[PDB]
Amino acid sequence: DIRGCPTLETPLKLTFTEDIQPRKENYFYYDGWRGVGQTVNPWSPVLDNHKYAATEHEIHIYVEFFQTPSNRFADKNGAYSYIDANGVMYTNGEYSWEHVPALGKNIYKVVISDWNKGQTKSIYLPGRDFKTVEVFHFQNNRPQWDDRNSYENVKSRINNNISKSYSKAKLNEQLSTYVHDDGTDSLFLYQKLSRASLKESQINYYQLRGKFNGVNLGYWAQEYILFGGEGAEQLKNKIPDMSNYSMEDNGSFKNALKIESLDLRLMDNNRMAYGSTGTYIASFNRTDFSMTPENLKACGLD
Amino acid sequence: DIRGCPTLETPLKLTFTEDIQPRKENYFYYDGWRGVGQTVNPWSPVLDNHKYAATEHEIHIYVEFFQTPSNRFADKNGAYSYIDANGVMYTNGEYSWEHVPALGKNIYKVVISDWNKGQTKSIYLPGRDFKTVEVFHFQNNRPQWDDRNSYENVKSRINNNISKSYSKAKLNEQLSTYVHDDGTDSLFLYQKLSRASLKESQINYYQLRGKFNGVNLGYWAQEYILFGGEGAEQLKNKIPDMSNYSMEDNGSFKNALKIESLDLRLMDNNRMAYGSTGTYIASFNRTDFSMTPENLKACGLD
Repeated sequence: DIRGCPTLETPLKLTFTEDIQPRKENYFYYDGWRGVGQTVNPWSPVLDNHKYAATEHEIHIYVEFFQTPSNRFADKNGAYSYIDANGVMYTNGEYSWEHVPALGKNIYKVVISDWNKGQTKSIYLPGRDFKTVEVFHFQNNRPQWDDRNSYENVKSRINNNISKSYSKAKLNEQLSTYVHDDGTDSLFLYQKLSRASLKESQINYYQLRGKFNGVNLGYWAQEYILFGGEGAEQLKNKIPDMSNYSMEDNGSFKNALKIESLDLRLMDNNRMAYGSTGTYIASFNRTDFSMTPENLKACGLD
Repeated sequence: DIRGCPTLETPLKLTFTEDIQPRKENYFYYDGWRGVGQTVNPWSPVLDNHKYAATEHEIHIYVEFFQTPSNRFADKNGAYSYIDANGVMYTNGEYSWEHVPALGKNIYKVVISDWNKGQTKSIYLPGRDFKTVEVFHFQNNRPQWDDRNSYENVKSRINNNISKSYSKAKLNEQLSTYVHDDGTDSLFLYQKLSRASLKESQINYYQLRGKFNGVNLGYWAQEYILFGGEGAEQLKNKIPDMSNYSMEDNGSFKNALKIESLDLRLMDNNRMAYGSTGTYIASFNRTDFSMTPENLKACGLD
């Protein structure tokens, strides 16, 4: 018996942070979140920006457990939840979970909305002993937006339609002004956390990065989320020159009990193709509980 | 093995809330926290108020454990703490604990300051398995204020000097204007939580209520914290007519694991002695985690 270690009962947080600083090009400022603007402080959009740019962003989280969620009590602000006899989940504070039995037994859904400039969105998972967590990141003013609640249609686009890779030749193309739409999905990011087993000591993650709303000024600005995953923030103000750019991230967090939170940060990066194509980073990192070497060792987390 | 119940590892919160609404008397408004004012919205003090009234309030908490605090990790915002080899406690966020070995082994101190109108102060205890928690509530512009860090002198006043009871005849006395000071202590409230045993399932509490700064306008307004303890809020706008008024509160919270937070609220009550003496309530209540009857029973907390 060793007391005081983090356990599967200890809550795990998910954070989502908007951190896109607008990029000057000569002239106007590009910003994947709100389009293109003529001035920066304060923000002032180009003439026809409203036709193209997003004004709303949403995070939909689907959690699947191996069994009924095990926690037996709820707190004031939502760090702890429980389910009743019928499988309805009770959570207090800003967020509540919808039981979605149609998708499967032990699956729950939350929608975080009003995600604006500079904001960090935070939510506790109703259990650390999950099987799967899927996150959909949706942006406004795109044709799939009205249909964002269809889990199946979104998954279909993820599996069958969204590019897993972009060539350098593609990133260097100029879409002609005369094309009216650029084809970018409302879905701009998909995250999947998975654990192979109930008492499993690691968390696997996957991401499928997409694009932010394109804006057609007198040409076409297209906005690719070109890099992501752990430590991707260290690549800010760098675009390595290679022939293909992967839109997928893959990795594993060992010693997951040591993790306080899994953090997504969306940030700006250099522009390519003379300002015609923007690049962005979707970094996904862990912040750990602070622990001494001797407590790490004692809790088997070194 | 039953999973999902609240344990001694689950953090326990302490809350402190200022909720004194000023009372009109004909005319000016009395407010135990900031004195006497000529107008209310916004606040505007009487001529000589600064001579008498508090402008600062502080909460000093001393926690004693049965053994070294058992938690082995620290989080971002301070819900969890740990100690190192030398007994220094590590906590992140707004508050940190000072190790005070001079007072005893396993004793820690925190000072919460800047406690202003309407504010709730919240802090997690570094352990639920404590032996003792003592709270000192200090107010400004009183002669014991400079000495508020002397644990021993404060305890001496608590044991030897602060009245445990006030008579009705006393509450109905008018101190003459010609007396310059009313004698009220900087210490206006003392709380003691105690547990008789490491794995003990209840929390005992005690309070010694005092007075808020008196103000001498053309007479003497004196400010007694006349009621307190659990459910004392239900006595708002009531002063029961009896011959003595106890300044002590005593009670017990059974099933302490069910408690999310122990809540102190300071509130105004009717004035006595034709407005010369104010009364206030220091209610001390539990807010529980929400739990179904069937989870209460399963966790042995019904």
